[PDB]
Amino acid sequence: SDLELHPPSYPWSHRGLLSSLDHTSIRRGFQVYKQVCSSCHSMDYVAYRHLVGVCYTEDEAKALAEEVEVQDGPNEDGEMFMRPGKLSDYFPKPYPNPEAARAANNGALPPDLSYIVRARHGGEDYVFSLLTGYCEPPTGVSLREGLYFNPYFPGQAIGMAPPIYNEVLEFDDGTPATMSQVAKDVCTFLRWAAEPEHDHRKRMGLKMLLMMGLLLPLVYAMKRHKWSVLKSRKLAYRPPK
Amino acid sequence: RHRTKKEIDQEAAVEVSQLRDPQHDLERVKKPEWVILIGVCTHLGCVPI
Amino acid sequence: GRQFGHLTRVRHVITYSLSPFEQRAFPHYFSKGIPNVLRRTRACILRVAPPFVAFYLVYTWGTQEFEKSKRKNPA
Amino acid sequence: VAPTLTARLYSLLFRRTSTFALTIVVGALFFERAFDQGADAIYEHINEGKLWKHIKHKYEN
Amino acid sequence: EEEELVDPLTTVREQCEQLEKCVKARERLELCDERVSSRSQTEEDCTEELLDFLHARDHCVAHKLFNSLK
Amino acid sequence: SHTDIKVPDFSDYRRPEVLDSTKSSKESSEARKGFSYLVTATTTVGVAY
Amino acid sequence: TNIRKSHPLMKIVNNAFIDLPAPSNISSWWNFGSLLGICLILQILTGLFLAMHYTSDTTTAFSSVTHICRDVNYGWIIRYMHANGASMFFICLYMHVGRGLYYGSYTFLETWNIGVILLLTVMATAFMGYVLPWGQMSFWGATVITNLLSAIPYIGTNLVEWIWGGFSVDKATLTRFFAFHFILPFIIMAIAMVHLLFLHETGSNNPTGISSDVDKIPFHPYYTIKDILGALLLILALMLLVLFAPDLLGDPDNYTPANPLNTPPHIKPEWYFLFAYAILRSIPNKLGGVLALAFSILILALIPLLHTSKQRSMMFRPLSQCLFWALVADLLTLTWIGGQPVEHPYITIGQLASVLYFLLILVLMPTAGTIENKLLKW
Amino acid sequence: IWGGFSVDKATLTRFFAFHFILPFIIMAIAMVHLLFLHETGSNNPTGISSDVDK
Amino acid sequence: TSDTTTAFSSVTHICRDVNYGWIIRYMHANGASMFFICLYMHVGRGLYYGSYTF
Ligand code: HEM
Ligand code: HEM
Ligand code: HEM
Ligand SMILES: COC1=C(OC)C(=O)C(C/C=C(/C)CCC=C(C)C)=C(C)C1=O
Ligand SMILES: COC1=C(OC)C(=O)C(C/C=C(\C)CCC=C(C)C)=C(C)C1=O
Ligand code: FES
Repeated sequence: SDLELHPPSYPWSHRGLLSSLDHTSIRRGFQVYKQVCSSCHSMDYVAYRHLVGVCYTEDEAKALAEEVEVQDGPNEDGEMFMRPGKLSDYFPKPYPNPEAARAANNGALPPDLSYIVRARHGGEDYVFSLLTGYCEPPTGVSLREGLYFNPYFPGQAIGMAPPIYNEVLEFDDGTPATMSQVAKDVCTFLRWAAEPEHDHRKRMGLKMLLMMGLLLPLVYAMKRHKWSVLKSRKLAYRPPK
Repeated sequence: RHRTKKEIDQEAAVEVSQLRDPQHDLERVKKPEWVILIGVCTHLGCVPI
Repeated sequence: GRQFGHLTRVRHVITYSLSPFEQRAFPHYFSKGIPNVLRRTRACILRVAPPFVAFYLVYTWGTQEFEKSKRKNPA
Repeated sequence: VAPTLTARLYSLLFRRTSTFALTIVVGALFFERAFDQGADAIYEHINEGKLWKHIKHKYEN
Repeated sequence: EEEELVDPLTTVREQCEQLEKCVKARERLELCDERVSSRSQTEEDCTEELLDFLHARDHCVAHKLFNSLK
Repeated sequence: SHTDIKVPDFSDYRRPEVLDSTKSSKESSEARKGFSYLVTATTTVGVAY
Repeated sequence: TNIRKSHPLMKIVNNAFIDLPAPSNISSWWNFGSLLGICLILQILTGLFLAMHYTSDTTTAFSSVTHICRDVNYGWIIRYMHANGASMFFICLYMHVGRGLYYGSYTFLETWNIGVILLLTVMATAFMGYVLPWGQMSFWGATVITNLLSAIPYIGTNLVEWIWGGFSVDKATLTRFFAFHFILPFIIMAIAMVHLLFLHETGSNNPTGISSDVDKIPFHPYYTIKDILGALLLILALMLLVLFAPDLLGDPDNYTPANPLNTPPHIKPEWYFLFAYAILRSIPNKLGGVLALAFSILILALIPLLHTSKQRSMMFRPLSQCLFWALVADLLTLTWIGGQPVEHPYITIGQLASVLYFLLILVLMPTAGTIENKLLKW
Repeated sequence: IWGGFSVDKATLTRFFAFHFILPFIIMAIAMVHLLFLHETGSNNPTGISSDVDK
Repeated sequence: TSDTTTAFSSVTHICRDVNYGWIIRYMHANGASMFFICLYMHVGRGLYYGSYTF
């Protein structure tokens, strides 16, 4: 309450200026989103086709969309039926009205995930330190049995239960689902959903630095060459008498 | 807002003549344990926390 | 307005110039160059620097007082 | 093969503004490709996280 | 849960939590912890000493953590 | 008297290929324009990209 | 005759960028005029492409902004170039005004006064810009700001409600702000031309503050290329910002959609208004705060009347230099304070810095000029 | 110019933006129009020069 | 509003709800026609009178 603590500096694999994302790690993080987070977290801005260029393939991405039902457009009767799932749809699912989140979790909304990393202060670090760093209430501060404890939270009265060690998973090739590990991946994926352009931008940024490093001296030399006439000009004053 | 016994007494003990807008607490409420206000600040319209 | 040939009156001043294709764009660049920047720096530090450190100090102190204030021992 | 070098460039291509332009346009074309691939490969090396993984999932289509 | 999965967090946290800066902060934690237990009508509630301990620990956590994580 | 009008030494600024009063400038002219135009050509190529 | 010199259209170009007699000694600091020129066009161009997908409706405002960054090809750079260009526009704007102040350039009354109108206009422009994404900071920024006008006696309530288009910052208010944010930069441009029109009656000032008719050079090889080299430096700064740190100067909260019930603890402007913001809240008064907020900008119109020195520039005036740098240092303090809560230290330092700002410009700087004159026996 | 295979969402918004900026450009051109017009002044019904009676 | 969802509706919103929104809307619509009547007179005037020689 009016006192707070700031997150450390975790060495994410996408922390460096010219550093890509671990695309294998965005997968597992999507997996973490899919089962765990999804039941309460809306990711209104990401779609299935968005994953294609990133992690999975055309085929795989289709299939994952097919494991849900959407509520497609009306036909002849003015209906509202159900459809397998395209690639075209997004991930808006949890529940309709924001009030339903409140009715459920209790007067609290699991804030939409699509923009989280970019909306906190501290990026993935705030979220990682939150998820991983759950602890126990010290002296004299009682809660409200729905208000769990997290040091990395404004006021420290949070409405979210710690859902990171519930070891679910399909780390395909073979990756242990420890609290730490599921958290890196979930945040690595979150970075991506908040900033999908992330990699491509750093590729352009790399090129921007190389171009500039070539262009800057050259334009400078062009300009110095033209200013030469003036820099070495010599004056003399020769009055009468 | 539901006010406790302690808060009702504290507002009634406030030196009225030193206030920017002179008003007693009892002319701002009908029942002493209930204060109803608009969540809009008179300066620039923010919401008081 | 303005133009050239209508600016002002000038007498008895010669100006020797040399073509850009006959001279170097960066003559004593590091040689005469760096000494000049140091000299330009000397000339100006006492006028630019002080105001800024006064802020630098007011900034670090200001932050310390604020953060140290939200803590408390007795009473 | 050094004094006569920039001399030839000037003689054969920079004198006329015709060739001068033609050369930078012909020079913009090749350069684009060489810089693009050359910089992609530098972005490629410092990483190895994106589509190097492709070999797995796909092919099974 | 009961016994079976080796949390790298827990592993590296031990070595971390231990160390000098945190030993001292936890000392004040416990010091202040035991004060609040020893009374009734008090309110100096130990929220601060916990965060200081956590900070020192967590900085060391980050530095040494991710290395092992695969 | 206008015959006293010197022409200040520019050796301090002259490119190396033009340092000798003993020989032509025509020889190094091509290399000299070559070098300066290469700079602007490379630049436009850069900007084009 | 030529073609450049005689053709009605080319004349204008020739007289402004080719044969224009320019002082031979203007330095970087003189580049910010062309750089503002580039920033103005950059803001218009990326601004237009964004308008081709942006929706001015509260229902889809944020979504359309999101639609741009994920779906629209290269929509993201365009969006960040816009956002960061607005900041680049303020860094250049501030260099430019400061350059004018240090160097005495303000003695060109019309040019400078037009410049003040240009400052106000891009400020009014950028404020309306930031509201468009309809983020939490957009809405609460829009709220805190407009409501200031309610301090104007007898007319203030009706005035605020008139520009709101209701009793709050709602539907009517967003669409409204779109329209004005679209038309303002064009008007700015017409004014930038009048700015340049008045500037041409005298030509440029220079570092020494001494007339340069005695040594002018054509703008035609010298300043075309120096402006070029300089725009390249503006591109570097902008691109460094957008391709590596696009949110560095941005507020992570404007990423959460507007919520007229959720007041963030935060609540601060974009950095370019932080100094004025600090001056505003330093005053324990509704009217005075906004009266002094306004005065912290409109004071630039009083500057030429407070010139007191017999020399034009500051190049030869040491005492004045110190006072100038203390103004810039005081403006760092003001922005820093403006970006901080109104609790301990911060209140009294931001209160005293506000007094200093006005003591400096209004009393200290003039007094220094008189002293300096005296030391020189003038 | 459609922003798709039909006149859709992309196409309407697009058309708004261009319909907003075009009249300003028109104005700058109307000024250049008037600039060239000024080199001679106006013509008149007879098509004969009027310098003699302006 | 430039969105297909509310484009027509916003135009309707203007004529019923926005104070004096209707005249503004019709002045716009009819002004566009007035702009073409004037445009056509202007070009024709130029043609008849030889003004195009500028
Ligand atoms: C590992 C998957 C999850 C992640 C990454 C996640 C992440 C987050 C984040 C970043 C916040 C907001 C932090 C802030 O406001 O500063 C949040 C709030 C919340 N989440 Fe989760 N969450 C996940 C799964 C869940 C689940 C399964 C539930 C259902 C128990 C849940 C219910 C909540 C609630 C109620 C809040 C609001 C807390 C409050 O503001 O009072 N979340 N979550
Ligand atoms: C849209 C904003 C502005 C634009 C496009 C603009 C453009 C320019 C240009 C192109 C120059 C000539 C080159 C230079 O010295 O930089 C200039 C000089 C000047 N401007 Fe601005 N400027 C703008 C804002 C301002 C502001 C905010 C002021 C101060 C109120 C200002 C007052 C001046 C003055 C006094 C000069 C003459 C400086 C001198 O010659 O030493 N202008 N401006
Ligand atoms: C007439 C040319 C301009 C047009 C058409 C234009 C249009 C837009 C549009 C549609 C948005 C909302 C999309 C978005 O937020 O990215 C926006 C945001 C903004 N614009 Fe402009 N604008 C123009 C010139 C300016 C100018 C002159 C400035 C002042 C430097 C400016 C500063 C801003 C700012 C600060 C934002 C909000 C921050 C952000 O990018 O999210 N723009 N503009
Ligand atoms: C809510 O956050 C805030 C902003 O961001 C939206 C601002 O922009 C400003 C200052 C803005 C302006 C236009 C001051 C200039 C006034 C005049 C009369 C020139 C303040 C104070 C602020 O609190
Ligand atoms: C001699 O002093 C001057 C310069 O050297 C410091 C300039 O660089 C410029 C550059 C101005 C440009 C390119 C016009 C931009 C304006 C708009 C509206 C796009 C001008 C006018 C000038 O007088
Ligand atoms: S204190 Fe200014 S709006 Fe509340």
